[PDB]
Amino acid sequence: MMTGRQARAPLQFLPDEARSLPPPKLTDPRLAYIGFLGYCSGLIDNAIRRRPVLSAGLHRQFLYITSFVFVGYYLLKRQDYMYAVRDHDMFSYIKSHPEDFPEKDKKTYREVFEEFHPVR
Amino acid sequence: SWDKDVYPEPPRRTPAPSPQTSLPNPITYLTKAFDLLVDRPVTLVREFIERQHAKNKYYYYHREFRRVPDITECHEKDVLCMFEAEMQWKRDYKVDQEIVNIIQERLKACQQREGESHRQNCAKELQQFTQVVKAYQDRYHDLGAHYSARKCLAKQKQRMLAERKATKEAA
Repeated sequence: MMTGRQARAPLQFLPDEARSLPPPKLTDPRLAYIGFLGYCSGLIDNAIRRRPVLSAGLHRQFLYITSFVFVGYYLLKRQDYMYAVRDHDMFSYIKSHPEDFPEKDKKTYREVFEEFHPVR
Repeated sequence: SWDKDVYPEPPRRTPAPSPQTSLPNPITYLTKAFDLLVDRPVTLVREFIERQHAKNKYYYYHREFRRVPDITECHEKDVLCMFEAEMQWKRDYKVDQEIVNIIQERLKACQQREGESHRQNCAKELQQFTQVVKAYQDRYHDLGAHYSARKCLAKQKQRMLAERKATKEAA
């Protein structure tokens, strides 16, 4: 539904507006979770090929962790870029059309009528 | 100790023990034995603990909450101030519950201490208890286990419309 925004300039993973956003820190919990996913994948390779699970192939585990962290960082960058685009289009349309979305006067509780149902 | 207004008790009137017959009673001898063997070491260990108390005497204070705007001046679906209004309402709910508890304590103490003729001398306590029970029943009853200040305000509103309708239909 954002395809119109991805209409003029296609097949761009991170457009020029994505560089103006704060990138995710390396201590982000999502990045740590994806690194844990890569570590679990390395453990599964140590398990299914009948190898020792916690010592065999440290290079394979490090490669899995690095690849998972790399693709997770780029996917998180794309995710927060898209969510920022969503909120910016939101606020642009809500500045653009005030006739179809008016204001509400929040009444106090001293005059709004409510019906009380007794529990007994 | 305790404040004497919140727990009022009448002064004690004990009649004079004057023997009619010549046979002595063991109650005085056992009272003297109690005062000698029992009361003196209890008072000694009490003066010990209070003397140890007197060296380190620090204070604790009763917490007090300032008055906050109530649920009537809350904008609807704006939680940032009806939260405080509900907080104050729950604190007042606990205070009112303890008030009815202390009135019940007063009534029980009167009925026990007035002996076999308590039906006449505890009329004031019965009137106070009936008034506070009617106040609590008007203020908090039938709210349900999910009570909130909005439900209490709606019940108060319905009671006010009922009273105004009764006034208008009997004016």
